[PDB]
Amino acid sequence: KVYYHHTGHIGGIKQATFEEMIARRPERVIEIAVKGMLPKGPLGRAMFRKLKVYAGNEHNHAAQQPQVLDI
Amino acid sequence: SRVAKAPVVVPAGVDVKINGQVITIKGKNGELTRTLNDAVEVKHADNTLTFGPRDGYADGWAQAGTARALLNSMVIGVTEGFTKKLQLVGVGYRAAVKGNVINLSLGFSHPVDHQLPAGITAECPTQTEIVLKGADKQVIGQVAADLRAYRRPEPYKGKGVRYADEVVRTKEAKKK
Amino acid sequence: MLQPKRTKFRKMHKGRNRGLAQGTDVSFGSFGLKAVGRGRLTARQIEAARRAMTRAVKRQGKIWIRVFPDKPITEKPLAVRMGKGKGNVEYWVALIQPGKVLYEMDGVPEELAREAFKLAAAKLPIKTTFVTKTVM
Amino acid sequence: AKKVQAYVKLQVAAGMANPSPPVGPALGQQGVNIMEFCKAFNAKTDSIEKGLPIPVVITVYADRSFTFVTKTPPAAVLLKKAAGIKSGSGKPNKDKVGKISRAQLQEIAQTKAADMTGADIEAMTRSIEGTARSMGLVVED
Amino acid sequence: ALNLQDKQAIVAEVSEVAKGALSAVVADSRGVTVDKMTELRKAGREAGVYMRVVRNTLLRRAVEGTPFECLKDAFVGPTLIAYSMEHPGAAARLFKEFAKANAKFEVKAAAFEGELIPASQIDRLATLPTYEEAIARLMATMKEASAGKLVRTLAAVRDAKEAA
Amino acid sequence: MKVRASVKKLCRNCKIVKRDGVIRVICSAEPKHKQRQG
Amino acid sequence: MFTINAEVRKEQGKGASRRLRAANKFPAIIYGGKEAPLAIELDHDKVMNMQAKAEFYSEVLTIVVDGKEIKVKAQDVQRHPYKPKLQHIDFVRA
RNA sequence: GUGAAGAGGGAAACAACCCAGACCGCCAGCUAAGGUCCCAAAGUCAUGGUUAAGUGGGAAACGAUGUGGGAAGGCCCAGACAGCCAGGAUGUUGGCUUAGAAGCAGCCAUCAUUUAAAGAAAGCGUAAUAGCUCACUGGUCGAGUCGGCCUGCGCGGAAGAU
RNA sequence: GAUGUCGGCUCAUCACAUCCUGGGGCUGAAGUAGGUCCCAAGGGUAUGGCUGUUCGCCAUUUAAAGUGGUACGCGAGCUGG
Repeated sequence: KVYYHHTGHIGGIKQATFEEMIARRPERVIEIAVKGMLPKGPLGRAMFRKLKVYAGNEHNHAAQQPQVLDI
Repeated sequence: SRVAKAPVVVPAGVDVKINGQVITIKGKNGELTRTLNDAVEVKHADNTLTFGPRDGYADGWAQAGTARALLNSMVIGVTEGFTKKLQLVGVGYRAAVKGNVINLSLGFSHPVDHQLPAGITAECPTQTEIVLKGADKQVIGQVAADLRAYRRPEPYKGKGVRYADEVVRTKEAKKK
Repeated sequence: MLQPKRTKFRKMHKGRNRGLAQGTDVSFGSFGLKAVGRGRLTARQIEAARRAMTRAVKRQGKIWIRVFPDKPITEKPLAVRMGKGKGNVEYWVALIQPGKVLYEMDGVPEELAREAFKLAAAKLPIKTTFVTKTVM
Repeated sequence: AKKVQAYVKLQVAAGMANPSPPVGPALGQQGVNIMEFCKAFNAKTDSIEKGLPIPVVITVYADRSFTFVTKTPPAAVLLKKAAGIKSGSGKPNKDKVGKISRAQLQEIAQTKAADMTGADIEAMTRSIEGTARSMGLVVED
Repeated sequence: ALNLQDKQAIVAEVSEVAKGALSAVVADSRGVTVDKMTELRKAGREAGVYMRVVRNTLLRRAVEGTPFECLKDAFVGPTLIAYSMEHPGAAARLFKEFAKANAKFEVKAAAFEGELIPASQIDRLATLPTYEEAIARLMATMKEASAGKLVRTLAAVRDAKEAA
Repeated sequence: MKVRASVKKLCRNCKIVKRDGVIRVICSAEPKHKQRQG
Repeated sequence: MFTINAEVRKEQGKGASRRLRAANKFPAIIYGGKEAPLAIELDHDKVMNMQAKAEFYSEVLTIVVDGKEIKVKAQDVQRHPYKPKLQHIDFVRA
């Protein structure tokens, strides 16, 4: 699981480690995990934009009073 | 299979402290002697280690001998201390220890700069003799392996650092 | 290698098998190799299989061979279309079918006969299994 | 591996241990000095005639220090001598190049007596029967 | 179960002669080294002493099937046993021929007509006098071990503890 | 040494060991027998 | 040597015999003597690992069905097209 | 048979496949094949078996010291399973061969000796002895193990223009 | 009721089953040298002649003169040689 892309240049598939996606921008590992589970284009873009992860143990929604959930 | 059935029966005055799956072996005259059993589950009883299956793995008897081996290794680690006399065959290479630094040559223009972990010490009788001292059976071979990385006992004329099991079998020169 | 001496006619239909064999048990030997399932053999394997067994067994006992390529099979040349009479003659075929024993032995010691029969199976285009006769 | 071997074989004429080729290469590979071995080898051969093959069995220690037993000649040498054969057939039993009586084997057995391990003068003889058989010699009762 | 009788048969066999033996000698080695041994095996059959090198599985099982005197405490660890049922002086002499080429401390014990014979006493048995002195030494051995020996041991433990 | 497929035993001290999903022949008599695939 | 048990065939025809082989059972028959051929069902893997020794055919058999015993030897065997599993075996009274 | 001359459901869109034969309208229910964590409607199912490959959910020849269950059966505390150490011997260094010929360069021998014990050697190596493990014996060692067969699961073999 | 080519200029791009450095294993490899060689798309990979030439022959450079595909790349780019 190396998050495959081919933006437009140089022979090869191009890639990105499993290690970047948690070590740098740590939100992205969850974002592109729930993404493929949502319908077509537009309604999944409105579903998707309701999630935020931030960097981690530094969330900013103190004032909304979040209800804790254990999974 | 005889050593996958082995009950260990740990010696007296070794304190064997179990968090279930991590076992940390403590006692007199040594430091850092441990196992995390991960393919197999180990119950200690009073001193009689018992080997069986762990959740989420499939191999059976395969890792159960391994977990037995590793706990006993550690128990040997803290009691007596495992063997220590290391040596090298071959001219102009050496394995001379000097403090924290093992001074050797490979014909290289930079220092090879092989150094001892902060968890061991050593000293030297001669420039081709190393005696390493400590109580973890893993670590003494663990610095020895970086010393052997580029200095392995070769299968023809045999030169390298010589410790434990060694691969040299003798080989012949091109035929006359 | 085993083949028919002469034949009634020069050209015959390719055929197929209905899904059973009748020499499924060993009856010439006291052990043998069974085909598992089905397919075609190009007579090249009969030769290679006897050769494979004789280099391993040599002058200890006899071999009995049970496949013979009684049927002609044509290939249609690349320059000639279909619907134009049958092609030039290409290979002679023995048809193996489910349970057909291929090779049988007795004279050779059984464990040496087992090694010899593993070897013939590498020359064959499909997986096979060794069969023993017993008392009955 | 420690590099200790018990009971290393060597077979060389009593007068031929001054050169290295009758010794062959194998002592040399295990660190036995051919000159030192030649002073050790002449010390038990002085009463044997030169060119007559001397049995020598060597034990070697880890540091290639060595100890040596030199023996009176083989039963095989004497069994060839006593039947009047120069050399054997190279086939035991099936090829015959002579025959030898039991009373001759018994005289061999006694010449071999300190080397022999046997509990019986009968036992000692029983050992050299199969040596006679190897050289194409019939042991007749 | 065994498939063969050989491993069970030799246990009964060794207890049978070794309970009988007028002298036997009990020793330790785990690799005796053959040169010395082959020649003492020779010399034992010259004296009419019989010699076995024999397993602890076998020895423990020997104790189990047949009752033993004075030999069952020296069975612990790797053990050779040389033993004679006739000419008892030879069993102990064979060890004094072996001692010339070996450790004379390698003896644990001996037994004599069912009496336990200690590592020190057996050296005296191995002397082998001619016959008037021999029969008189064999009796000296037995008389000593029955009742003198008891008093000997009870002194040998006391000295070690004794402090000044 | 060649990579190959299908493993057979070149000497009595080829241990033959499955690291991940690939069988390596690892030997401790001679290093010559070190076949990468079985 | 070998001591077995057997049941008498409740239904015969293709459908019953397939329902044996679906469940790792197979059929058999015992002929000879002055008396009728006796049709029985057997278990496949009870007898497959007995018949690994030759005495199942060479030496006489204990076979119990309804407390009746007649003494028997095994005869020739029928095997599946692509499995060595026993499709049907014949037996003779001995 | 189906499409041709038929909707819908399932398959990712898939003329002919699996289910079914659409009068029309039904913001009513069940059921088929197929599904049941989310795309997507329902089982992260209850009870028991097994496995490391994203196998599952991509296929063969072929192959081994990959791993479990089962019954029948040998071994089985009278010591297994079979590794490590130590001994590895007497004739003997068999015979021939050869510099010399030593189990192992080749071919013939396939035996004998005190023995509780050691194949005139199972495997390596050596231009070839040499050096080495090995059973057996006797230390360690104190309980399960494997061949035949039925049975779950693995493996590398399985690299191409976006 | 239209997928239209060779040869020659221009311009490329993707698969690595790599011409090569780079880390490492074997060798009947001592080291050199040769044989065996896994990892690996990252990057470089020559020019004049003759002929309408793919391919041929010849002269020559450089450590070197690659493998596969593209309506057998490319006239809604170039030219009928």
